[PDB]
Amino acid sequence: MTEYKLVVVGAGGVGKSALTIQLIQNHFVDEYDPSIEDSYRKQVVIDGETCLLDILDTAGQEEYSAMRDQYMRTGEGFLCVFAINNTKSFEDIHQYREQIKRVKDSDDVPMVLVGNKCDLAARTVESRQAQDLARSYGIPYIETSAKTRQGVEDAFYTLVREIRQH
Ligand SMILES: Nc1nc2c(ncn2[C@@H]2O[C@H](COP(=O)(O)OP(=O)(O)NP(=O)(O)O)[C@@H](O)[C@H]2O)c(=O)[nH]1
Ligand SMILES: O=C(NC[C@H]1CCCO1)c1cc2ccccc2cc1O
Ligand SMILES: [Mg+2]
Repeated sequence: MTEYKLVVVGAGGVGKSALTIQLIQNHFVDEYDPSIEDSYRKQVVIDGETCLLDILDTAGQEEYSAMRDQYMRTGEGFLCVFAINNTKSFEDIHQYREQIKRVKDSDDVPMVLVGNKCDLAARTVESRQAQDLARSYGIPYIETSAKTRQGVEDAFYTLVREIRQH
């Protein structure tokens, strides 16, 4: 089985770990022991082919920088998560990607933007802004929610597709 290391990036309150625990543990984060494994693992079939979906979540409310590059340098694809109610996350998506390029030493690398907390109600940045954000990079966009487990699998699965090419 192919091993895919996906580095999940997010602002802070967006809910990066939540999407991971939901896809991997089918549960909501914010109640697990951190630094236990450092990365998540999962076996699924995307695009009709069986591959290993290793979800690697990153820090959100810790201004992680030193380790931030570590995940990228060892990770293949990068899943960006933003909050519809937290416009602050919208600006985070671009600045974060810039960090991926420096470490990845490339331009077009496996990446996927996912609008977390979309099932809430208060969406500051309409889908137009989110969709246009991903288009600016040339990556697919998928709206999902770490609270309803809607699209969580899609967003994560989509990321693998880009990595498979690498
Ligand atoms: N309504 C809603 N709330 C969400 C969603 N995703 C995350 N949250 C909210 O996000 C909060 C948890 O975020 P967070 O502070 O990053 O928790 P953590 O990631 O476990 N800790 P840390 O940030 O230190 O890693 C909770 O208040 C949770 O309810 C979502 O899709 N919908
Ligand atoms: O460097 C790491 N560990 C020491 C050995 C064993 C695995 C490969 O190197 C290691 C680095 C990581 C970097 C980013 C995310 C998860 C990681 C998880 C890891 O286990
Ligand atoms: Mg967390």
